[PDB]
Amino acid sequence: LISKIPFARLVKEVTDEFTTKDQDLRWQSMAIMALQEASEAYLVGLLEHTNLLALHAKRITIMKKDMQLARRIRGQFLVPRGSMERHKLADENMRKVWSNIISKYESIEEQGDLVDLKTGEIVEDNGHIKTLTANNSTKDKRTKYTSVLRDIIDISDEEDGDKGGVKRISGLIYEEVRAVLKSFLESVIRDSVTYTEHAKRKTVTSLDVVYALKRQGRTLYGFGG
Repeated sequence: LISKIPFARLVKEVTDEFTTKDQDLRWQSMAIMALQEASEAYLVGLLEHTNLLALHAKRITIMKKDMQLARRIRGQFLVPRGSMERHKLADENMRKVWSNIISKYESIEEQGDLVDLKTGEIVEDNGHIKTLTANNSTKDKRTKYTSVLRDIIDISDEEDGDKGGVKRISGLIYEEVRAVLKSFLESVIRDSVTYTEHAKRKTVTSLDVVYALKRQGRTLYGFGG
């Protein structure tokens, strides 16, 4: 209403798809930073492989080099199945990476709207039923098309570049990327309503993003030390 912002909508809207009570709740940019957390990690990974060369690849004959490198990574469209737990680590490092920056912002000073985030004395909601919706963010399909729209154009990623003729080159990696975004939110939000509620708060506590990501990486590490 105040201003357009597809990004915030991705997290805000998806989170709003849950309990109707959040039909008009504008939490602090903390939840927004969470969105960027998922993007920040993927951005580095994507940038690490794509490289400015992939962007201007067409212009640069290098269209066949760092490009094939990006193809040798995540090029395989396989779903988690314990194929290599030792490797799932590196992927977890990326998730933890975004968890670190969130640890720093974990002290954000509500510079915008004000809801029961940490103070627990403000509520910007219409009202509904008090329960753990946990509608699973995997339901993120309302307006997620905006994510790919700006996610790619922003990086102008050419990907494998030398498609060779596949064409279907694109859509595979971006699809899996969205997959992790769903599970990321799913675990985070479900934990948000659970932990945020136990915190006599019905909003988005940075503790959820930090604590949620913490337990996720812990289980993935296959340890509990």
